Amino acid sequence: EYELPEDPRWELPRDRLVLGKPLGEGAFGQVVLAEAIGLPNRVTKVAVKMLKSDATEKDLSDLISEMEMMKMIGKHKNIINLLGACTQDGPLYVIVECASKGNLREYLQARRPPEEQLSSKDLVSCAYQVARGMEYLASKKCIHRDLAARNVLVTEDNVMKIADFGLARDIHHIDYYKKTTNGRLPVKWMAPEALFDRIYTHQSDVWSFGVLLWEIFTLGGSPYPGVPVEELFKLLKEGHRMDKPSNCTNELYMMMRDCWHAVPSQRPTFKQLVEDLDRIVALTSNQE
Ligand SMILES: */C=C\C(=O)Nc1ccccc1Nc1cc(N(CCCN2CCN(C)CC2)C(=O)Nc2c(Cl)c(OC)cc(OC)c2Cl)ncn1
Repeated sequence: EYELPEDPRWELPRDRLVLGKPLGEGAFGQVVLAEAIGLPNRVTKVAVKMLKSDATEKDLSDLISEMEMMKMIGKHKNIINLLGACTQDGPLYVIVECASKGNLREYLQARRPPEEQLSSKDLVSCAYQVARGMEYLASKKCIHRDLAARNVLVTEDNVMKIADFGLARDIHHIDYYKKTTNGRLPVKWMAPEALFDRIYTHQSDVWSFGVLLWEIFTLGGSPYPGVPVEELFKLLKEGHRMDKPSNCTNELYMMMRDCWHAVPSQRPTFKQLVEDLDRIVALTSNQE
């Protein structure tokens, strides 16, 4: 861990990083808030990923892989960008953009009606920005595999930023019954070919994006509440599709249903979703 080669254009001297509050423990790393001086005399709030106290040699390898993948993908306004690393004279820190308004599920839930209310235009605009993020990632051949409002973060200026996109495919033993911190099952966002045949593509991320649209328009609603894994598989095998949320146009509902085509080749692309959402935003009212 203290024997890592430097990548000089990314390297930040450790003493320029003021560590702050821990956000607790992830799968192979952990995240702490911090402030970074420079990136000259200016502080930027950042989030930092580092190793757990009890950390395997594979954890270290995974943390490095995620960093290097972030470098290869490059920057975009609608993703959480790599800003820096500390690789020398101490523990590995991977330093990213900090999004101050939490994840999109929380952002949306906090702005449900009885401060800050979201207009219909604001909701379509979150969708647009996520789609744009995902279009960028798709153009870099990055398949997300867990696209969901939980993995979108919102900046101080209400920008949407896709998170957690730099993970290499797990040599798949994915545990279907594992829940999120908030008690929900990630299997509920997965395309059926992903769930049943373990095939993940841009097309399967477009299915996940449809569930994300439904989350946006339910203001952080929970898909399939109270449905366990076995019953979810049966709903999918039957061709069940979630109901149209209230306060969602027929057009946005058709976009969801199109994202949820049984035939992956027949779903829209993110390129097509970006275009449609661009047109829809312009036509959607900000008056309520
Ligand atoms: C900028 C102000 C601020 O304090 N923001 C803030 C406070 C509290 C909670 C979240 C945030 N915003 C934020 C967080 C992150 N994280 C942490 C997201 C929440 N954790 C998920 C993991 N769980 C184990 C703890 C809770 C984040 O992980 N960022 C992140 C890192 Cl560190 C990363 O390292 C390589 C790679 C990615 O994505 C590729 C991300 Cl998203 N990030 C930004 N703002």
